[PDB]
Amino acid sequence: GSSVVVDTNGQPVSNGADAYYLVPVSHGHAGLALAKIGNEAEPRAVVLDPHHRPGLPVRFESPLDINIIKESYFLNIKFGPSSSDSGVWDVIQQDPIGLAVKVTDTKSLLGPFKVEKEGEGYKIVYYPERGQTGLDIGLVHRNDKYYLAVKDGEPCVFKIRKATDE
Amino acid sequence: IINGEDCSPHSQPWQAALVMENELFCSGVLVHPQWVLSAAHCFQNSYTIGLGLHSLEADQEPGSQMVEASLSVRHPEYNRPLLANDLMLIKLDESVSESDTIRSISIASQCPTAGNSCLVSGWGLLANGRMPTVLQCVNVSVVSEEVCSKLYDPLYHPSMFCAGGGQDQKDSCNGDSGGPLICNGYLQGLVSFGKAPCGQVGVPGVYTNLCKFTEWIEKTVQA
Ligand SMILES: [Cl-]
Ligand SMILES: [Cl-]
Repeated sequence: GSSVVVDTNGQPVSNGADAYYLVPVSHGHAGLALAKIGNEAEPRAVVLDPHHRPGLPVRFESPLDINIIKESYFLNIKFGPSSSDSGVWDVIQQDPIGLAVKVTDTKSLLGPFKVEKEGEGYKIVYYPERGQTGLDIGLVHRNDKYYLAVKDGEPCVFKIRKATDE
Repeated sequence: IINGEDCSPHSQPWQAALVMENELFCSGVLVHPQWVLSAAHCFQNSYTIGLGLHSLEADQEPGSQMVEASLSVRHPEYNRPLLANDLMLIKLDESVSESDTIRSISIASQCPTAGNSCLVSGWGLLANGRMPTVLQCVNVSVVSEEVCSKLYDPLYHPSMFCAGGGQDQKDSCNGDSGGPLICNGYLQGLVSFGKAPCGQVGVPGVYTNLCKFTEWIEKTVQA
C-alpha cells in the first residue's frame, strides 16, 4: 500500500495535476468512453470501447497535500479538467449490469476508489462506504457494450499512460 | 504555497525536504538532531532527507546535508478515523550537527488559538500550478473549531485544526504536505489536507494538531 503508483514511464502519478489514460494491458486496442445504460437519454456509464484508443483520460485526486498517489490512498477518479467536477466516477446499482461505474457532477472530499497493483499493472478497486473491503472493477458485457462494473475477483488490469499526446 | 513569497533564506532551519529520485514529494520538520516529524501519509520504507536547503539543489547550498533514514513510525491511530492522526517520526541514520542553517524547533504544548496568524512554509505548488525554485513562506490564520467542524464534518477530528480561508487566498498546496505551521514561535501543525483547489476564499486547509501528540512524540524519541 505504501507503494507509489507509477505511469508507463515509471514516473509517480500526480495528484490531480496531470491526466492519464487507463490502458488495458490485454485490450490496448480499446479505451474508456461514456455510453448509455438502462433507459437514460444521456451517456453516463463508463465502458471500454473497441473504437476509441487510448480513450478518455482521467485524473486521480486525493485531498492530501501531496503531489503523488499511493496505492493506499482513497481517490476520486474523474474525466475532464482539474477545474471541472463533471466527470466524477461513482459506482451505482443499475440492473442488469450490477454495480456500474457512472459519472456524476458531485464529488466527496474523499473518493471511494483505490488503485492497486495487479499482475503487470493496476486494478481499480471500489470500497463501498470507504470501508475495509474492496470490490474489483471489471467488465460486464450487456447490450453489445463492455461496461466497467464490479466483478469481484475478475479485475480489468490497466497500465497508466500520462496523457502528453494532448 | 499559494500567494506567499520566497522565504528569507535559512529563516526556517527546521525545514526538511523528503526527496524520491531527486524530486521533492513532501516536507518534514527537524524536532531533534536525529528525528524528523512529517505527515504519516508521506510514509515510505526509506528516505533521502534534505536539511539546510533553500533551493532544492544541495550542490548549490553551502551548509546543507542530504541524509538517509530507514526507520519511521506512523502514529498508531493514523487514518482511524480517515485522514486523522496524520503524523509520523523518521529516525535519521545518524544525528546531525545543528548549525545556523539546520536546527530543531520546539513543539507547542498549548492548543491552537482561533484567529491567531501563523506561518507555513514549503516547496509545493504556487497559484500558477508551477513548483517554486526556493522555499516559500506565507501567513495563514487559525480558524475556530466551530468553523473547522462545520466545513469538514464528518471528517473533522481534534487531531486536526484548520487555518487559512482568507480573502487573501493564502494557503498550503500539493507538495507542502508534512511541512511546518509555526505559531507564536513554536511548531503548532503539519500540513495535512484540504478541499481542492487550494486558496479558495472561505475554505481553510487542515493541519495535524501536534499539541495532541506531545507525549507520543516524546515517548517515541526516547524509546
Ligand atoms: Cl506505453
Ligand atoms: Cl429503470
